[PDB]
Amino acid sequence: GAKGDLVSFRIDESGRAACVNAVRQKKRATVDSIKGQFGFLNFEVEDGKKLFFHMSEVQGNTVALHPGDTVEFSVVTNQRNGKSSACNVLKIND
Repeated sequence: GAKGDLVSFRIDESGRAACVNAVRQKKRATVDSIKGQFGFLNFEVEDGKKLFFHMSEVQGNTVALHPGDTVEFSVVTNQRNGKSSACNVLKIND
């Protein structure tokens, strides 16, 4: 079976600037809602555009990230559509 073991060497929540999707633009907010494989954070980018993310950007397991929980993400603006998305979603405790 697959063991989802971790290594105490490199994690994103440690402030990984060396690798990142958005230009040092890791934002932190709370999950507003989650729909199937997609989540939304309480971060309105434009006119009330709720920040969306896919469960693939989620921390490890798709069932490990819950709505109403604090998360860390990276807000990358779609230069094509104008909206943004959360990439590299980490579980945050508060």
